[PDB]
Amino acid sequence: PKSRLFIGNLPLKNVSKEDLFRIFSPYGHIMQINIKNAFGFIQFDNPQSVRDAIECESQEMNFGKKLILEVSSSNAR
RNA sequence: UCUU
Repeated sequence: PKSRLFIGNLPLKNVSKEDLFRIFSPYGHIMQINIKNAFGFIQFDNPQSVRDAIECESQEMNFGKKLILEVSSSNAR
């Protein structure tokens, strides 16, 4: 299957493939990283694992917006 | 929060 993962404007402090790697890598069947120097994208296999990784890593306490991750479950390439 |  196919899925893509969008990062919010948090990593506007310089960023590397390794920032999105630390976020998501031990999830799903994987595909590729498309890091961009303002905020990156990921494109991975298994969208349900990408969505389970959002609620794992982007988990939030009542202290405002500290993490922003969003799935686009486009099963198309 | 949808792509130097």
